[PDB]
Amino acid sequence: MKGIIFNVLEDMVVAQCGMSVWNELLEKHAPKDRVYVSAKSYAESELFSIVQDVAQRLNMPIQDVVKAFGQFLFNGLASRHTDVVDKFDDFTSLVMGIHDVIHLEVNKLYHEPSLPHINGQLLPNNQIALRYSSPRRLCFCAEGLLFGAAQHFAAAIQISHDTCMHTGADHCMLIIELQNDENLYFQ
Ligand code: HEM
Ligand code: NA
Ligand SMILES: [Zn+2]
Repeated sequence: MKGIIFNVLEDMVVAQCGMSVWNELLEKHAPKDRVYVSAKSYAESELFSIVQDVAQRLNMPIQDVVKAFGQFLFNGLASRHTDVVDKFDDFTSLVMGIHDVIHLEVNKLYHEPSLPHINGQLLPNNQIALRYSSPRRLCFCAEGLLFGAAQHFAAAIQISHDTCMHTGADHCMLIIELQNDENLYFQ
């Protein structure tokens, strides 16, 4: 898990809970004097432990917290990698380019990142079938990231998530409906 994910998580926790809470989280779930260098890899368990702690503190379902983080995370990534996101002029283009363009770039930007396998298929009625697979099973982070991407393009979406690794499948199917964006008028 790359430090950049931890850095954006810090921004979120500091904004919601305060720096005092982040320092508690860091002291408890990470070794002494831990500093997350953006490009460096760290144990994903450190991230999960922190996020689980946050969920418990807020009395929220863990997957709702991960989804919220995902949405916050897209802007964190877009602002740190503006050149990557500026490759796309709309939401649908970006989603279809997650695997072959965005995460391909991430492999050039970072040393041996741990990334999901994603494949998007354009459907009728302005829908996208996004197939997600990963041993980390962060499909709800993916959901959040998609809502973040929609927000980035001033678009509105809905997601159906009825095939899921957490309900026993070896992949998740995220069915994305584009309800509105700047090029969508009546239909
Ligand atoms: C809707 C858009 C996106 C989706 C659905 C998505 C999906 C994901 C997910 C779910 C993860 C967690 C790892 C896993 O599931 O195995 C991940 C990791 C990551 N993604 Fe994306 N992502 C999106 C956009 C971006 C963008 C715009 C960037 C940067 C330009 C980016 C760079 C990264 C990086 C650096 C990691 C961490 C890799 C590691 O820790 O080794 N992603 N992505
Ligand atoms: Na519109
Ligand atoms: Zn899932």
